[PDB]
Amino acid sequence: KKILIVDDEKPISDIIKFNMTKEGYEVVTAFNGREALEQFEAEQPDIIILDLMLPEIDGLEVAKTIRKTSSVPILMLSAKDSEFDKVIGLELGADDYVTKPFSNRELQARVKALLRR
Ligand code: BEF
Ligand SMILES: [Mn+2]
Repeated sequence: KKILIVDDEKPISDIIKFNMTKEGYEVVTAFNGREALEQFEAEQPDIIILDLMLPEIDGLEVAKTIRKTSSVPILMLSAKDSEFDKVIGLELGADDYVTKPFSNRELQARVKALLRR
């Protein structure tokens, strides 16, 4: 399975990439919302892990535009942790929303759960 991870902070991207690689997934990375849409279109990932505070196009906008054409599972992963943030993330089309700082094991279990369903 192929995972697109979208995050502008390279240290975070690297941590998540390391963890997905350990699970046997193929990893693609994007570092802003424009790269996220371009990678989504070129790579057709099986799942997207999506940060929200991103250069160029923010993650909510990325999720909304992906949803215009695709039902690819989207797991938002953000320091934005308010009721409002989670609710609008899910309403716009995210299948799950996990906050930073996060457990690596839980992230792995949530990716598996989304892929399962
Ligand atoms: F920059 Be992410 F929304 F933590
Ligand atoms: Mn960010």
